[PDB]
Amino acid sequence: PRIDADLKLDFKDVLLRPKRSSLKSRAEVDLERTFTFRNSKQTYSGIPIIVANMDTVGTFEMAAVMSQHSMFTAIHKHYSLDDWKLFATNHPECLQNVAVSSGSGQNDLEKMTSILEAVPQVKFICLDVANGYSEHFVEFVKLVRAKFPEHTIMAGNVVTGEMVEELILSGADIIKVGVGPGSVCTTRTKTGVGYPQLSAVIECADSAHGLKGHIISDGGCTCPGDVAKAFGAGADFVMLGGMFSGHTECAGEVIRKLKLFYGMSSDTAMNKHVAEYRASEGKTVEVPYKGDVENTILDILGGLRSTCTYVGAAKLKELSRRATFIRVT
Amino acid sequence: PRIDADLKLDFKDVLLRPKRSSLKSRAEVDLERTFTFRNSKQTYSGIPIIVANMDTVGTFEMAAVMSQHSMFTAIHKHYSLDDWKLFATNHPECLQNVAVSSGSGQNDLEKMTSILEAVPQVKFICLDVANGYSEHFVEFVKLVRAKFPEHTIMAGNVVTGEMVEELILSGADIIKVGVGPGSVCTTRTKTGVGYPQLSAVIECADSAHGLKGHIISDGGCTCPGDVAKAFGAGADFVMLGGMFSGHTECAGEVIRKLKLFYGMSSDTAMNKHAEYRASEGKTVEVPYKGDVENTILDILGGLRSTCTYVGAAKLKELSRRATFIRVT
Amino acid sequence: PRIDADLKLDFKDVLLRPKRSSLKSRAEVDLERTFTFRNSKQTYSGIPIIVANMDTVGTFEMAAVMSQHSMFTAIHKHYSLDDWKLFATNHPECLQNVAVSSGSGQNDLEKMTSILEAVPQVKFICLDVANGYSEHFVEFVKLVRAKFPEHTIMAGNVVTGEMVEELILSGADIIKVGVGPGSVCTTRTKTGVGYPQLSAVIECADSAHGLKGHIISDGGCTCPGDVAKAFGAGADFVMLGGMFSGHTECAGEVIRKLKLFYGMSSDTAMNKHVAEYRASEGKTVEVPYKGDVENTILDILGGLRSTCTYVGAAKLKELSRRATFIRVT
Amino acid sequence: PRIDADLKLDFKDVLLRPKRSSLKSRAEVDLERTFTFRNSKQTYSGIPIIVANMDTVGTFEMAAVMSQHSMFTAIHKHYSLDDWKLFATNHPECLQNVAVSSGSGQNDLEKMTSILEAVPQVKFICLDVANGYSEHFVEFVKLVRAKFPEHTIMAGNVVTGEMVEELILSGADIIKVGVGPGSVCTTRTKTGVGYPQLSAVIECADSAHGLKGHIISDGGCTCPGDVAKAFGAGADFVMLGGMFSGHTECAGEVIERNGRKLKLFYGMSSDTAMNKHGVAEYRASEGKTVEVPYKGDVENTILDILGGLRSTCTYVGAAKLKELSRRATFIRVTQ
Ligand SMILES: Nc1nc2c(ncn2[C@@H]2O[C@H](COP(=O)(O)O)[C@@H](O)[C@H]2O)c(=O)[nH]1
Ligand SMILES: Nc1nc2c(ncn2[C@@H]2O[C@H](COP(=O)(O)O)[C@@H](O)[C@H]2O)c(=O)[nH]1
Ligand SMILES: Nc1nc2c(ncn2[C@@H]2O[C@H](COP(=O)(O)O)[C@@H](O)[C@H]2O)c(=O)[nH]1
Ligand SMILES: Nc1nc2c(ncn2[C@@H]2O[C@H](COP(=O)(O)O)[C@@H](O)[C@H]2O)c(=O)[nH]1
Ligand SMILES: [K+]
Ligand SMILES: [K+]
Ligand SMILES: [K+]
Ligand SMILES: [K+]
Repeated sequence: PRIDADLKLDFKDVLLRPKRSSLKSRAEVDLERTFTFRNSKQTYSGIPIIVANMDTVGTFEMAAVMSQHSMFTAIHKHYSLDDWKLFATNHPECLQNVAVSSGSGQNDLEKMTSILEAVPQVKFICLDVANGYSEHFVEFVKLVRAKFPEHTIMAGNVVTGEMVEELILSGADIIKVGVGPGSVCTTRTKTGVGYPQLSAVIECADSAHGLKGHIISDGGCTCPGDVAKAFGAGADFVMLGGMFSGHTECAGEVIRKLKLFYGMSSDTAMNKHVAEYRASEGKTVEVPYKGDVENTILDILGGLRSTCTYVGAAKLKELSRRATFIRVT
Repeated sequence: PRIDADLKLDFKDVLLRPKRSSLKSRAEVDLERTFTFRNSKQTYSGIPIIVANMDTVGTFEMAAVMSQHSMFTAIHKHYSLDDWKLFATNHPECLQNVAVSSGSGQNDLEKMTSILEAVPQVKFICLDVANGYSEHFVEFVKLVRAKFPEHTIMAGNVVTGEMVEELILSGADIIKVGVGPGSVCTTRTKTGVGYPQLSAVIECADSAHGLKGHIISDGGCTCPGDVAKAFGAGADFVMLGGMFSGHTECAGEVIRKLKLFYGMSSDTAMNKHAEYRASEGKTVEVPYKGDVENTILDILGGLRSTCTYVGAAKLKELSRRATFIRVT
Repeated sequence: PRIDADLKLDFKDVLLRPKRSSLKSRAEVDLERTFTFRNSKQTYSGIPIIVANMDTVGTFEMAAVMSQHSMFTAIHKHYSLDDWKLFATNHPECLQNVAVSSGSGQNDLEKMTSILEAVPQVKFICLDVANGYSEHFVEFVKLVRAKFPEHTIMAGNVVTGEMVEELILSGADIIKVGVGPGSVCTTRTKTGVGYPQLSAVIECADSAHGLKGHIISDGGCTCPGDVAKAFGAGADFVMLGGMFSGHTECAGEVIRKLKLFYGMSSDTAMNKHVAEYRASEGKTVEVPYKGDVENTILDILGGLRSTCTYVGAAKLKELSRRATFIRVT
Repeated sequence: PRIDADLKLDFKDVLLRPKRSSLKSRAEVDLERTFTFRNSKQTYSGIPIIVANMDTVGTFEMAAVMSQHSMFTAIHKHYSLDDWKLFATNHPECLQNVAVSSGSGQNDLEKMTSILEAVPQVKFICLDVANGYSEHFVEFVKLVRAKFPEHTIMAGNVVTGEMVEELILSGADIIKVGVGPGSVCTTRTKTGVGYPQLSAVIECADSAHGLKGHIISDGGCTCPGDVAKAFGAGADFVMLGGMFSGHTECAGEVIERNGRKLKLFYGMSSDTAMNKHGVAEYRASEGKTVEVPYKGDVENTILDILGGLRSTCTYVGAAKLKELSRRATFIRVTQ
């Protein structure tokens, strides 16, 4: 029973230091990123901010707006094959900016397979388990890789670099990083297992990039600054659920105006459809109705352009290279 | 007046790191543990989570439910001989999963003696004092050991390894660890004496296991994760009061729906029935949680998940595979 | 502008470790202490817990109860000479357990002088200034010492050992230690000057005892545990205001039932009568009505007996010797 | 992506240690400070506490009070030329105690130029950008210096000493230090960029004084203790917005909700400011809009600030505010 001597930090524990540059204004900043993935060998270009594949936020209506801003949507796994066919028919321009989501079960794999065959324009797969450290997940990734050699594979979640390497070597292109921090995640309270989001991203990013692989910082961001910190720590993408919750484009009706936001393995999800899809049985919360998601997007992108300006990054690419954190109280 | 340079952590200061394993699902995990005790030489098998011997939670009704899940109940010391006789008559299947509780007083010892002679199926004794570091307690343990050489003895409470050794060498099989962190304990506020629960368990577990003895992490767990951290830190058992408070099976009626939960040495206990525990405990109104079944399932479920995530197929393996990280 | 590398702790930051002993029960513990003062050469015996010389708590009615428990009362400086005469007439058994209080003003010195000459049984003087680090205070101590060679002199406040030494060498017997922690003190908010109470007492106690002098831990205790930690850190006496506030014996009527409790240099005290008596213009608070102080005394003494039991101290004298602190979160 | 090993502290993390001295009473302390600026070569005398150039606090009505106490007011940049002319007409005694404010835009520079030409008695300029680390701001400072060689230039905001040096070498006399801590600043939340205010001042004061330059601690003070701490850490001036917010002298009428008197206080680059006025990238973040409790007349707040800083100086042994930093020793605390 060892205690790690190293203190692990989250986003609230740090700030980014401003640095000298020739960038006056935030509009000068290019947030678009180009990635060539390790295993799929595919090339991606866009603003690497991903809507999480949760029931309320990972929707086709959200994708349609996100895609307008060159942003990415991981679509929740509970849409039917027909729903995807309709989306492809009506929103072909978005298909480059979505991922189809699957658990490690036989049925999920079948359903996903059918969607991918029916919609060849979808080139991203998002794989999620309760235990991303399992040998059974490693072998599921190997299988999906072999079944879809040209699809880009997102796989999670982990918080440590050895499992990043193993999953990348096993066929995943992009590793989803985060266990505990998620707004409705409850691992810490229900299992005492987890990891601070910053330190997770810091360590895992190193490990991924040593293999020419990529990571998603998955969860923990409560504001655009955290999104900026995630990127500064080395995250190739940033995945957000809570910050996108509560908008008009979110699934659900308005309930003080509120929208319901619930974990992917929540009791609500369990009743609606998910047992060990995520590491914990997530919370169900009522979030304040934020209105149209446009305005939230603009605030996130704008704040990230400002961060880049202030650290001297003309491109989001350069952020990590120019990110220096200070520890605060 | 020295200050210890080492910072002592509680559960909220740490997390458990996940580790690579071949365990997909939490249902795979075996929470049952088999212990052979050092002094009693008895063997126990069950899920080593214990309901604290407090008035509201350490009840026969609670024990009847706990025993169905192979879990243990330390029965509060205020039940009569007749009440035990009735419980033995009606719930013989439970007797292997309960402990009879006693203070260090002559009257307590006599009453416990009568209960154990009347109910030979009860093979666990729980002893509790205000000052678990006193020589008087050491001698009382020696006496109880001598009086009941084949009963397994739980004795507390302490927070440091030297006293763990002393109590084990004096005849206790299992040492109850924790002074301060208890939900209704008030030692820190009233005496300024105490110890963080994680650091207590870390140090005390080593000390006990060096003698082939055992410990109970007693108090401080506010959620199943803490229960998991306790086990990861080396606790052989984990004892819970606050987390079992507020249920239908708890002593008391419903009072917002609430149940009353009070310290073993509280003013409420003193009026209802002095230095049983290290502090005069709090009396709190806790939210009515409903049936305890659901709570048990949450605790066990979360602990199975923990074990899955660190690669422990059995609860035995937890501490071996527990690596903690310090957090803010 | 240097930052001290050593983190300074308060009471909340530590716990006392229990230790092996032959003490079963708390009733076995003797809280009485016997002190022989350095400069006055007087001897004191009692339970070295002092009611602070504040308007509401440092009263004759309070002293009459405290004396029954062999405890001390520092009487506020706003009682008249006649009030003292009457208290000597009616409560002669208390006079050994009270101190007369004075500021460093000429009028305060005269009034105190008249009280001490009229009541020769009062053998303790309590001196207080806004700036206990002042050469002006050093010289006032010298003067009081010379005027009253056989009276025991409490002087404050400080938080550091070099001033402890200077004040003792100047003729004070007992140094009041604490600047900031007081329940209605506001130095931190109003001046940013202060010192954590535990670290104050640790460093100051050493410094005092090196000269065969004594200290009072003045302020910061919110509960009997803190009182125990004060003593554990080396405090010869412990002085309490907030903990004694709110009782039937306290000056004021009942106002939820409440009693008013206000700083010695508060706006309330300024209007009632102080300017630079204490380091900050103190708060005025409404405290919950606690009832009769007997009960509070019993809780304080009882908890301190328990502490001594748990560390193996049969006498309060032995506490610091047997006090080991652990740092907590 | 490096993490700085050094923990950076804010005001809450420290206390000032009292020290032995001959000063009994706080009235003995002289808070007035004399500065001779590096680039402007001007000499200033006063109590080096500045009202921030925000909409509600940096007013002419506030300046007229502040000046009475030899205190300084940075006037917000949205006053007209005529408004300044009227202020000069009516309050000539204050003009030495105010600064005219400008962003780095062409229109701001021209308006400020007109004000300075019309009011020659105003000898302080306050320059503020979103990114004080920009080469475009360095250049703007060089141009203002050249345009007004005898005016004293305030320029910000930064948090690090290399930018202090650059800005001073480029012609600013006084560097405004602080990014993050401001009451209605939101950089940390919106951008994740920022710096603790104490560590800012410590580092940046050293850097400025090495050049015989000066700094303002801009933002973060929530009480007079913080103000004292700022000065203790090396700040030549201390600039305050939230602490002056909510008074009778402040722009705006009293608000009345739920048995509560309040005044509105908003960021210089807030949505409120954007709607009311050319503030887009004036400051590093789009600032908050808050309702602050009505505090009454500012006189009383001033007296609390000055009184508490006199006390601080007494307790550390500083007979002059000048001596504070020399006699400031901080201790690290927990709460
Ligand atoms: N452990 C756990 N994580 C969840 C659950 N639901 C969503 N999450 C995680 O939290 C991430 C979103 O983080 P957020 O932005 O909500 O803080 C998701 O991408 C997902 O990885 C759940 O029920 N349990
Ligand atoms: N010191 C003290 N501890 C108590 C009292 N009542 C209960 N406890 C402790 O707190 C434990 C339960 O802690 P919890 O599970 O509520 O954190 C009990 O098993 C017991 O050891 C009391 O009155 N005083
Ligand atoms: N600075 C300052 N300290 C006060 C004032 N009133 C009481 N105190 C301090 O607080 C002490 C009592 O602290 P407490 O026990 O309430 O924490 C008093 O003995 C005195 O030293 C005041 O008005 N100003
Ligand atoms: N970054 C940013 N800072 C602001 C804004 N409005 C005011 N400030 C800053 O906050 C300072 C006042 O801080 P305070 O003393 O109120 O904590 C100003 O001098 C200025 O630096 C804003 O909209 N954005
Ligand atoms: K969470
Ligand atoms: K407790
Ligand atoms: K205080
Ligand atoms: K701020």
